[PDB]
Formats: sequence, structure tokens, C-alpha cells
Amino acid sequence: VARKERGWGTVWPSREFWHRLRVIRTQHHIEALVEHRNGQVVVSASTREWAIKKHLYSTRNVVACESVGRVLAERCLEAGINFMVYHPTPWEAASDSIKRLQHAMTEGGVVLREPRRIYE
Amino acid sequence: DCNRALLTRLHRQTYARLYPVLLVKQDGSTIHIRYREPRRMLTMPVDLDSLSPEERRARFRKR
Amino acid sequence: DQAAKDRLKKRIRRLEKASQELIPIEDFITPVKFLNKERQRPPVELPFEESERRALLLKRWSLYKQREHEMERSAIRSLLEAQEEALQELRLSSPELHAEATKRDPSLFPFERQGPDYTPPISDYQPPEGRYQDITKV
Amino acid sequence: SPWRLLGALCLQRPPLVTKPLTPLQEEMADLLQQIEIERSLYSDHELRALDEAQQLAKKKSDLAQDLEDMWEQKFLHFKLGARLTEADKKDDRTSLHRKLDRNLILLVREKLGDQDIWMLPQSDWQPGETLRQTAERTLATLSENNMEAKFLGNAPCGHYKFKFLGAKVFFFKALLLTGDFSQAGKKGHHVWVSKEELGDYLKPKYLAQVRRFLLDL
Amino acid sequence: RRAAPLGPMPNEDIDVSDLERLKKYRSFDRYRRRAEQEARKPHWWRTYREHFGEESGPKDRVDIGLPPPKVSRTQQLLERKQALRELRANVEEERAARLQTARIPLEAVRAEWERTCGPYHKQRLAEYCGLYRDLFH
Amino acid sequence: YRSKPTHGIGRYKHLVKAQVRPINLGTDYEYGVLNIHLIAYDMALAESYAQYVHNLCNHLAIKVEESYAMPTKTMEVLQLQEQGSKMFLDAVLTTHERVVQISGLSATFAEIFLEIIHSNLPEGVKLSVREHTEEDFKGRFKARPELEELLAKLN
Ligand SMILES: [Mg+2]
Repeated sequence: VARKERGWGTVWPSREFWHRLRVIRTQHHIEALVEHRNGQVVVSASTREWAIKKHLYSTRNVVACESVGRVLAERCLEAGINFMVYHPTPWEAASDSIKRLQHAMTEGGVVLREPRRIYE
Repeated sequence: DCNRALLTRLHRQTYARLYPVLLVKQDGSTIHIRYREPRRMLTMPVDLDSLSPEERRARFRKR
Repeated sequence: DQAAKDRLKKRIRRLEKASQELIPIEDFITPVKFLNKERQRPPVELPFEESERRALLLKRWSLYKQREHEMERSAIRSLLEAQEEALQELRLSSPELHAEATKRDPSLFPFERQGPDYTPPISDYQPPEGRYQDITKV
Repeated sequence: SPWRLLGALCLQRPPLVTKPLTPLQEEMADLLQQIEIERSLYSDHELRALDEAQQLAKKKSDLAQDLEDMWEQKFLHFKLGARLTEADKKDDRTSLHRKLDRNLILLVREKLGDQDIWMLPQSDWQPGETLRQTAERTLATLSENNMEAKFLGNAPCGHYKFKFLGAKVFFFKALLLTGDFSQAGKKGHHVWVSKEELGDYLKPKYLAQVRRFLLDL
Repeated sequence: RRAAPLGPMPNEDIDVSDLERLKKYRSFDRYRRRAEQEARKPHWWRTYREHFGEESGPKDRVDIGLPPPKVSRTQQLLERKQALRELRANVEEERAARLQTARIPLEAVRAEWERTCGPYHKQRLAEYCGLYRDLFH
Repeated sequence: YRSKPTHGIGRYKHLVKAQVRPINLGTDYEYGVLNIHLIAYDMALAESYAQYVHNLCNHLAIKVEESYAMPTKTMEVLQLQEQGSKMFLDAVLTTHERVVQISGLSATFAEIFLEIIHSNLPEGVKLSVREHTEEDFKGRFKARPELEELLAKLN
């Protein structure tokens, strides 16, 4: 029953959410964030972390995106956040890494596309 | 440094099968050319001779 | 008479105001005959050994290309730095000399050069005779 | 500060024969040929061969190969030019036709009264002249030969000074198109030389970094 | 009537003349990165961050806690580097990275997370959920 | 608003524009609109060397005007048969020309640039470098038989 920030529409992405998945795919590293509408970061899974970094190979891969997605899904289950909104760019939607990262998020137990507000 | 742009393929979708044919100009030089009809050698002939060379070509054809 | 010249100049004006449309390029267009020669072309099942050899060879090729681009850029940077300190030295040497030497010469305008070939030209060689007939469509 | 005036020229011979492939480029050429065959949509020669094959098979159940043999025979009859004009003579560094793969540069040998120099060709110009025409008259004069060489442009490239009074040296770069060297057995020692044995032969500090603006290729 | 700006304009740094020489970004993702970098700076005009509850903005956080562990940075860097080199040395790692089939021991990832950056992550969860605000202000 | 200090914060049209002679000055000699022609009988060499020249221009920050292709010139090889005075058909030799249209350089960078080009010429590529004239622009265009008919009726 909290207030989402409805509106905008002339800009992108739509700011109507409680938590948003933010995937930054740098030419070296992969960094995923769960952001509140305040702009603060809640939980993040990046390949800049040494804990993942001694466990994966070749930081850029689709497999690296899988590692990021599974680690962030486990961290979201640990943090008690189960719903988020992911708003990918239409060329990022057809990519191999983002699609199987969404697959890893779904298999991880985090359900995307947040539920509708009660008396919105 | 002549080997930089030589390593390449044809990037088009639909195209026939090409062959490495060796072509010669009006000299001893040879050039690798992707060309159909898989012959190993291709030659280019002498054209028109000259004003003082047409008689020499006719004399060479007679002899 | 003069009316013929009037309708004439009307014609040069009217067909001048039309478009200057380009010739089509043959190479950018797939020919019509290339359609039905595909039914007897089967796909080839690529083996795993061949695929991994191709992939690792591609990684080595990408590394070699990156290194070779790096040394070519280093060579052009060395030539440019030499030419920078060079033009500075000649400018410190004489004013009239860099007044003259900052030109591109008109002899550069027909710059033509031919690439190297596989085998060198041989001497005392007589190719046969022939003719060329231009079938380039206009 | 008195200035002693010296031009110079860099007479570049272009390669005539392409260098052989490194093994990585050879195996990439094999890969590129393989994928051209894989993406190739047959040919008029192979279609005819397959058609003749199936019609002869159907006729015996109920020519392209001749052309292949003829083309291979006319290839085997033709002998190509020799790629190695270096190792058959194996001694002459003097001749223009020495090396076909690499780029070549010219040096001449002179004994001076106070110096013994191993030198790239140089010049001397009165101040009314321009250094481009100075390089042209040097090329036309000192080598007594007919070198039709395309100069690149007016901008100089090599730039070194040695001070006694100073003395100042400007190398140009000009590319040979065609050549005719009369008196090939002249007493003037001229050598056509590439970069590695250039580095072997050139002693001076001013001539040691000609390789900085000479392309390594 | 015209007034003087109180500080720099956003786009006054780049040159209007000679537009062809200025490098362009051709990526909407590059614009997204640049705009999200630009939106976090404290501009002098009225902003969304000023009005919509940034929770006092910059806050001098009083730290009441244990000392951080002193770990030698050069030794840590060299052992991480050597572990990475021995990791890229293997060929089966290349095979598993290429063929899209590789798994990680998430229990060991969780353990190293709890040792390394788990404190800072739990600090930012407590800051987000307001544990510090209603206990230690 | 006009009176506010935040006026013109939305100004964008001065940053994006959306609506040739050589300049011979004597000291800075910028020379304009040139065509680099790459002539070959082989598709792969012509297209790849055009790609290499264009990428070298992009790295060396030349403002490139265009990157285009001339129409193909199809030569026919008719040879004189041995033992006869007869013509036989041998080869269909296609000539392709890939041209890079570059705007402006300097004389210094002309020695550097052309030196790199004829250092990097591949096998079987004829290099040509010329200016932009009327004939080089008319070369991509079709014939004008109706205009030559009108000009012949003029004369
Ligand atoms: Mg460190």
C-alpha cells in the first residue's frame, strides 16, 4: 500500500517501482544493483568482488552474468526482497546474457515485475 | 606489411564458389585472384601492338 | 527558326531540371540466377575438435591483430614525433625554409602506385596476342 | 652563429614481391578458405560436373574432368619466375635487383680529406635554392643515372645537426618509380641495403636513428 | 530582463564551433551512463534530490564500532594476482567459459562474502531499513 | 523563463546542426575533397583494403566525407588461337574500384598517410589518389544521350 512514483512517461525508465534491477555491463566487469526509488543501493552483486572473482573465469562472459544473477538472487533471498522491476533496453532484451540472467533470477526465486498497488 | 588486408573472406550472404586462380599480365608477374571455373592459370594477351610493332607482330606470326 | 531555338532551350532547361540519378552497382545486388542452386547444398555437421581448434585459433588471431595494430600505431607515433621535432628544428633554423616547406606539391596530384605481386617480372617473355571487348553495360 | 648548409635524400625502393605468410596467417587463410567453401553456393563448373555425373549414373543404371586435367597440365607446363634472386648470387649487396621482399635504401661511399664516412647521400645548396630542387639536382647529378623517382612532397623528414659554428642536415624521402643505372661496375661504392644489415653497417650517431623514420615493415 | 547564473551552465564547457572535431557518443547506453552520472551532482538550481527527501543530504556519520582489520595491501594484491594467473592457466576453465556450462560453489562464495564485504553490505541494509535511525539516530 | 538565472538550460539546437573548395592560404595549407581509388580484380582484397583505409582514417581522425564504390568494369579476354587466325573466349575479368572520399588533411600528414598506404598495399591492388573534379563526380552517373542530342542539335 506504499506510494509508487507514478507519472513521467516522457523519460525512460519508468520510475514507478519499489525496487529496480540495474545491470551495468562494463567491458571488463558485470555489476548488478537493486535500487530503491530514493536512489540508494540495497544489495549489489558485482564481479569486482574478490569473493566471486576467485571463483569465476574471464570476467566478461555470459557465464559471468549467470554467476552475477545467481549470487544476487541468493542475496535477495537473504535480504528478504522477493519482488523487483527490471526494465531492459530492447536490444539488451534479445541478448544472450541478460535472458539467461533473468532465467537465473527466476530459478533463484526472485519474481520480476512487482505486484500492483492496493488502491493505487 | 602487405599481409595486413590480405587475410579476409567474402562477407556477402549468397555467393558462388571461388577459386585461387593465378593471373599473369603482359609480363612475368603473377597475382592470386578469387575467380570461378577452377583453372590454375590465367593469362592476359597483347593488345593492338603499336604503329611500328604491328609489322613486328606480323613478322613473328609469319616466322 | 527562332521558335525552334525557343523550344530547344526549353528542352535543355527541362531535361537539366531532372535528376542526376546514379548507375546501379552490380556488386551490391544479388544476381537472379543464384536462387535455385541451394537445394543440393547440404549443411555440414561441424565436429567438436574442429570447432575448438577454430575458436582457439581465433583467440590467437585476435591477440596477434591487437599486438600488430599496437606496433603499427607505435611506428606511426614515432614517425609523427620525429616529424614534430623535425618541423620545430627547421622552424628554429630558418623562417623562409618553413615558409617554403609547408606546401603540398602539385606533382602529388596524380599519385598512383601498384601493389606487389606474387612472382617478380621475368625478362625475354612473350605473351600471346588478343583483343578486349567491353561488355560493361551503359 | 655560422651555419653550414647540407641537404640529403632518402631514396626508397618499393617491394616487388609479397612476403610469405607467418604460420598463424597461413592457418587463418586455411580457416577463411574453409568457411568460404562452407558458405559458398556451388559454381557453374561443379553444377555441370554433378549433372553429368547423375546423368551418366542414370544412363548406366537404365566433360569437367577433362577440363580439370587440361588446366592442371597447362599449369604444370608453365614455370613461374624465381622468388629468390638473393641466394643464387649470395654476394652482391650492390645491385638494384638484390631483394624483392623488403624495402631498400641507397648508400654511397666517399673518402674525405679529414673524414672517412659511411653515408646516406647528401647535398649542399646555395641559399637562393629550395631544398626540394636541391634534392632533385642531387639525385640527377651525383648518381649519374636515370632514376625516375616520385618525390612525396615538399615537407622534410630527417633533421640532424652537428656543431663545430654549426652544421645542419635535412634528409628528404622520395620513392623510386623506375630506374636505369648506367655503369654498374663503377668505382663508386653504392649499396642497396635493408634495415637489419643497415643497422649492422651504419656506425654514426647521426645516422643511427635513420631507422626511427624508416618503416620496419 | 536577463539575470546572471549563480554558477556554471551544464553545457557551456564544450565548444559550439567546429562540431565535427568534437567526439560523439553513438550509444544510448553511453548517454544513460552520462546522465545518471550527471544527475548525482549537487547542482545549484532546484532539484528532485532537494525536494523529495534525501534525508538531510550530506550527514556526518559518527562511527561507534570495532577497528577495521589491518590487511597488508601489497601482499593481498600479489596473492590475488597469483591466484588469478593460476586460474587463467587452466584450459578446462576456458572450455567451461566458452561452452556456457560452469557452476560456482555458492556456499564458498557466501563464506568469502561474509568474511570480506558482508559487514559493509549489512551496514547498508541497516541504513536502508533504518536500524541506526531508531536505535542510535 | 527569461528573467531566471536558469535560462537556456534546455538549449540543445546550438550543439547539433541539421538544416567544396581547397583553402590555399600560404602558411596553413589545408587542401580539400580527395578521392582514394583502390582498383582490384578481387572482391575480398578490394573490400578489405577499403575497410582498412577507412578504419585507418577513423583512427587518424580524418573527417571522412564518403566511402563508396565505382561501377564494375568488365573486360573480356579474347585470345588468338594457336595455328589459326581465330579468336576464342578465355576469361571474364571484372574490375572493381572502392573509393574513399576524404575531406581535409595537411601536407605533413600527406607524406605520413601516403607512406603508410603504399607500405600497406596488399597483393593485386592498384592505388590512385586524386582530387575531386567534375569528371570524378560524373563517373557514378549514367550517360546523357538526350542531352548530347540537344547539344548536337545546338551545334
Ligand atoms: Mg588493493
